[PDB]
Amino acid sequence: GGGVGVSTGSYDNQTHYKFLGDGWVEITAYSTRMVHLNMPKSENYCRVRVHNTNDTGTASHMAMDDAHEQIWTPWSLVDANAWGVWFQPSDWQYISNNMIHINLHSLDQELFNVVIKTVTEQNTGAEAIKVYNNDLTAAMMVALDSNNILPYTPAIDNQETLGFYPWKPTIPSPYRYYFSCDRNLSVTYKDEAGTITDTMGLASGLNSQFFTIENTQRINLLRTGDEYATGTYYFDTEPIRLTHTWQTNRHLGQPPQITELPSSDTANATLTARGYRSGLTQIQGRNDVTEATRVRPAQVGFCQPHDNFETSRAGPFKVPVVPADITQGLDHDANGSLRYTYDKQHGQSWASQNNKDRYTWDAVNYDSGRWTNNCFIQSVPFTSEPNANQILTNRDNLAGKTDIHFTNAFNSYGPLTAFPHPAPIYPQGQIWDKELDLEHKPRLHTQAPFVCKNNAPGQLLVRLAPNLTDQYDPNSSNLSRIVTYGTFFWKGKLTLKAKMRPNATWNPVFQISATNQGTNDYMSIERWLPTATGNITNVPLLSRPVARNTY
Amino acid sequence: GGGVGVSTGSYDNQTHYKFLGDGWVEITAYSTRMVHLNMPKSENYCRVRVHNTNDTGTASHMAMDDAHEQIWTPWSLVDANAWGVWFQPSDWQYISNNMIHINLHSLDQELFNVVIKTVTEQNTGAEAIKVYNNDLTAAMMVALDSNNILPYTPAIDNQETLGFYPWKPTIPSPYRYYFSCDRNLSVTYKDEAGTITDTMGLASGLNSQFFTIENTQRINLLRTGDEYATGTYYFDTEPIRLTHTWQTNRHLGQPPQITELPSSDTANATLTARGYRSGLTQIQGRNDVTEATRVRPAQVGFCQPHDNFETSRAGPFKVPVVPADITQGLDHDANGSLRYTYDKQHGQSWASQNNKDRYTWDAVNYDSGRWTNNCFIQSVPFTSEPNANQILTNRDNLAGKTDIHFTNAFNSYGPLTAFPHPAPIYPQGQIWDKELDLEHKPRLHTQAPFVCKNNAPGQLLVRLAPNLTDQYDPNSSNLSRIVTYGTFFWKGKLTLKAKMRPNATWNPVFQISATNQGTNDYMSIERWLPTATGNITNVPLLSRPVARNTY
Amino acid sequence: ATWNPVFQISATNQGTNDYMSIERWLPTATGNITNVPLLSRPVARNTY
Amino acid sequence: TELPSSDTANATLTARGYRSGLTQIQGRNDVTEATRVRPAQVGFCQPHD
Amino acid sequence: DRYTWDAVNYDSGRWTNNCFIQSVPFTSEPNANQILTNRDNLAGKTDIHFTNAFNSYGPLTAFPHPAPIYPQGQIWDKELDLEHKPRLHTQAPFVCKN
Amino acid sequence: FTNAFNSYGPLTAFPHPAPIYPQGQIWDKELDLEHKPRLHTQAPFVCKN
Amino acid sequence: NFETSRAGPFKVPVVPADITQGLDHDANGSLRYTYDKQHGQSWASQNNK
Amino acid sequence: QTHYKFLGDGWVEITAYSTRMVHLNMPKSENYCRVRVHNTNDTGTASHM
Repeated sequence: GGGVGVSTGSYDNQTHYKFLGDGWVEITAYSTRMVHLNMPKSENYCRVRVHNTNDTGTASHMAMDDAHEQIWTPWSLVDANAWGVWFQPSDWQYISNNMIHINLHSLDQELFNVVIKTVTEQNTGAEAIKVYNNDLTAAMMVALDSNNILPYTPAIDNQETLGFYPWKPTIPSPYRYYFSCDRNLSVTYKDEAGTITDTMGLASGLNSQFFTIENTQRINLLRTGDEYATGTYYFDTEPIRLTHTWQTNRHLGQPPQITELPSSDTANATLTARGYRSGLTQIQGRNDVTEATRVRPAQVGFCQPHDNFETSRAGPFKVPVVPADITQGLDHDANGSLRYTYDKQHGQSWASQNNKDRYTWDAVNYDSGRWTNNCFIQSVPFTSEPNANQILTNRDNLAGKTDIHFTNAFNSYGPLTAFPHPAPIYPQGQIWDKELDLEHKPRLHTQAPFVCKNNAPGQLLVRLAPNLTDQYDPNSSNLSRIVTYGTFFWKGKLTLKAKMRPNATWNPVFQISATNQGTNDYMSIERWLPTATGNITNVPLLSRPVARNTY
Repeated sequence: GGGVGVSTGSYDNQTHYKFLGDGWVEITAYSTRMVHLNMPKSENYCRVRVHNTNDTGTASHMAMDDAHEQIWTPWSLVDANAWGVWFQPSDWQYISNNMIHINLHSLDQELFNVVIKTVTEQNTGAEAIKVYNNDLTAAMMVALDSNNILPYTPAIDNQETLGFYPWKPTIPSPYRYYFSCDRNLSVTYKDEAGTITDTMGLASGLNSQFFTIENTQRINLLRTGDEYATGTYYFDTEPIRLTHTWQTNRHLGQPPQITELPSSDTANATLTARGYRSGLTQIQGRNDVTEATRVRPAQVGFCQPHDNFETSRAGPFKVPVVPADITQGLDHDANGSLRYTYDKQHGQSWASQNNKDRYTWDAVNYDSGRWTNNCFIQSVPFTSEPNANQILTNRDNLAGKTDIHFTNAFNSYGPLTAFPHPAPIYPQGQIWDKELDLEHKPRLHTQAPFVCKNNAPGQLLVRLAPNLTDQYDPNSSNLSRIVTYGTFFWKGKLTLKAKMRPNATWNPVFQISATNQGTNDYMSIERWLPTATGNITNVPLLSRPVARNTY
Repeated sequence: ATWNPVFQISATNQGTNDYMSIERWLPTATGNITNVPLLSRPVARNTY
Repeated sequence: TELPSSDTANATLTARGYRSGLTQIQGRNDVTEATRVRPAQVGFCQPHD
Repeated sequence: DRYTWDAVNYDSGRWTNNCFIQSVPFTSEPNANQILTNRDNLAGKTDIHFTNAFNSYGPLTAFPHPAPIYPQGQIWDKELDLEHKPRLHTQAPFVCKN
Repeated sequence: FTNAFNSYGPLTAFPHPAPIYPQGQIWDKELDLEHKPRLHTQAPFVCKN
Repeated sequence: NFETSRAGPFKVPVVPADITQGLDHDANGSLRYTYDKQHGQSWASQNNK
Repeated sequence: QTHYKFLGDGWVEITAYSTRMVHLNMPKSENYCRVRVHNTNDTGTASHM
């Protein structure tokens, strides 16, 4: 049944575990939120452009160019995709510690207890008071995109996904998508004589796509007694591994054989002289086998062009860089460490006066990192003790430029390269992503662990059907309408598959553990606890605590 | 089920295609709108007349006479008939390009989510604020005319049909129909001494028809939980052809045989001398066969009296002229090119300051056009090189009048005449029409491609049942009542039949294609895209891109 | 699914110099014929 | 931030210092349309001739 | 008769002159020494620039499969018998698997 | 430049290297990483699972 | 080329390919084995490997 | 001539027939030959590689 005065759904946020057999777990995560929806600020679609004359007009500022072209819509999307939505911090600890790999299974979603209210103002004498009252006949439009016709638009990009706190209400992300303006921009250094083109092109007859929610899809009209239920969507994806790899290229294979065991705990072991050592190496003209030059099964990780900007018709952009360990060289960019900026709803702390809170995610998987300053290329024919001209060192200048070194432009990717798939991030991390429709596809998307093979889960779009006053002129440029807002509950169920880790190691494994307050380490428990006034903060948890044997 | 707080319908505007077999397509077009209905400005029927003393009082202004007699009704009609309602511009492109002929099949309609609200004013001190609130007990009257008892009154005539934009709300057209006043008016030229009768007659006992919605039809009363559904109406109509004909009367049949192929690409071919040529001609006393005078199977298109005004009892009116190609003579009227005037809702642009936007539709089907200035009649017995007195040329004066020429009054229509049926127009075009009840019927209606053979689809009439105050005097001349307005959704489904075009031609066919902005051609894509502020414009698309072989 | 009209391959009148001028797909007086590359993939697509 | 007033006017965005997003650049607090993280590289530079 | 086929798929193109590499640690408004610009000389050679020898292909790279050409285009091709095979042949849209 | 230059791309095809009768390795185990090399260098055969 | 992760500097592998008439072994990644009498060598050889 | 057929929703079977008259000449040599082209003129001068 249903109707006004009868609630159409229930609130379940709790997470469940079930053991299907040996090592297997079915993780069923419920999540529910109250969502606050405002009447759209314009009833009609708009094609708008941002263009920076101030930033890009001055020389050398290219990196900050924001210029693009977008289609603004009245619709808003409820985006359930982040890790921080589905799990509470302890459930993330329990999973990160105990399980080798995890995989997505199904997703369900529902909307219920729709409530639309209207606002009037009185009496305007002294100070106005705003009176709130229901419209029982009003409705809310709801459209799900099953076929992914519309441009796929993850909200986590801007951190607009549903809030991470069950008890706080949350808001939708207004739906919008790109349009093709064909920007032109020119390259300069800090102080340079000349001009900068900095122009944007006219609309393209070939490339112009304009989509409309109403034309594209079926819209459900939900009044207070109505409820909407998405069917069960089943993921097809590859599981991801929850245990990090420590094992470098130089740790692969059989170690050399030591001559004899050391006498005392301080003493170092010794090896057969490199001249007489037996092994396999690709160096020519020298009779040696040494731990550095011996042949390894594959390359682990690879050098990458870093802080390079490639420019197609759209404009300059930094190409992605696969997340890899930061070596002791501390250099973040060459290894592609992610850096998030996020608000109080998703993170930060309610005590913080700053507008946003920022965190750099330094990758685990210590095997694939690259120290940039210590990488070097050596001349052929090979020689021990190269003179300066026989070795390519990072300290030298490239093209006569001081701060540009070969490791900037150098690219090692090849058939022999192996790297681990990067890791999920509990708050602020993206759970899944849609695969690009191109024929030749990337081996991984950079931000998202899971990539739906065929068809991604559909986007869920909502808006308030307009409430019109007595006077409505369809030809009028301006539209007067009744101030209106609404609220509704969103409930969803995400099922997962995971497998317990075996532990064969003698020694204790590393684990995620809370720590007493008063010591400054990252895990101090005060940060997961409320304050006196209720200010709460939610910070990224390390993932993949447990080591793994690569080879 | 149903009730307050439970929505009675769904919103589907999308268009579907299905392939029934070889070449056949079933096009199912859904369309949906939000409709804004105001309480009628008078509760009772009225018989009113407009009579121009100012326009027609002065001499020679006859063409602008507006005088008529009409029955004004409180009811309003929801009129779904235009092409611009059902299809989006791309769906019109896809159909116009790929299909030879299309035909109507069925029509469905529904009304749901009725919402009635009332308006009060307070406190009138400082500035008044208008408070809006529901009447859950109020109802809306809905009457469909299945039997076409009432005068058939297409709203597109005045461009009052439902708006062409799915996301913008739209308004009904107030229902009204003609009544017979028997006007009298006299003919004068620009400055002339005399008087003009310019009178209108008394009501006629023979000809007076006064219809009332309540007496005529069954009315459904719809409250907020109620919904109304029209049955399925099935068209009986003849399909229309979507491919234009280029083939003139002089392109019919077998060409003459050339003597020999030309030597070079510049050289013209030569034909057997006209004295010796073999053929068939109706000219007498001359031994010739020439491409102009040879006999053709039929006349393609025909000369027409153009800008003639015939006057029955009602008054002077211009008789219609079948749409035909405009020849290189550019003359629009002789070939009957349609000219539309329409508003922002149906067209125009929201940026335009003008009240209306006007477009002249120049007919495709290049075969049937008539250059007026170059048509001529020649004396009998026929002669080559006629002296001035043997030929009737358009340049000569008729009846001693300078600008009146024989091509004005000349009428070629005969048994041998063949012409193509004119073409649909995506915005502003009328889909169907009802056939006149006269015994001897026209071969085509001029504006509408489809004409329902027996019984046209019914007219859908709606009004708000009156809300009365506490004081109601049935004998009072004036009626006070509660200010009331309402909104509801209209949804309809139009199924079509169409057939894919075969292409036997070597060369590429002409097609409707978008074009880059910045060039001024009619198809520049900017015109189908929103502006920054949301201003959108919708302009007529060419139809029948593909050529066809007449004979 | 797009509102606006899609781009299409279309012949064009002779006398304008654009690549699609129809004269190029038609024979000459002496029969000389020319066949030139046609654009492919006229219709835009949504990558992501 | 808001819809533009007239068809000529350009829209404006949240200041790059305060913008929320994801980028791989280090040591700078910004999010700008050029440096933000994208799912994959589309096309690639190539040794040519 | 000669014709240059300019690829459609406007997404994957590269303007060469405007591609640049920037030094680490990153900085806004790089001075000349912090940025690698196409205009500079490589190995002291005038017309040789880094974009000539630079190769971006990596795991993150996605590109569309090129397009057929109505006259003069090759319909199919045979796949090389090598063990490790190219992801696409350049001229031919279709490549027979076996 | 041939020292640091890397031509590997989508168009690249190469034969799988060859076994060596004495001193050659018959098989090898595949690394447990998610994204795996197309071949191990020394060993002709690589056990899938 | 020698790339260095946390473990230390190491030469990255190079797929075996033909040595061209340029005789250059390293660029084409030609394998070089060192082995003892048990697996090879000769029992007459005085050398260790 | 070329034919089209619609197998269902959205699917088309395109069947293209083509036919030609072919003109074959007696081969200019009855036996196999192993021939080489070598440019002394083009490649002899510098830079023409």
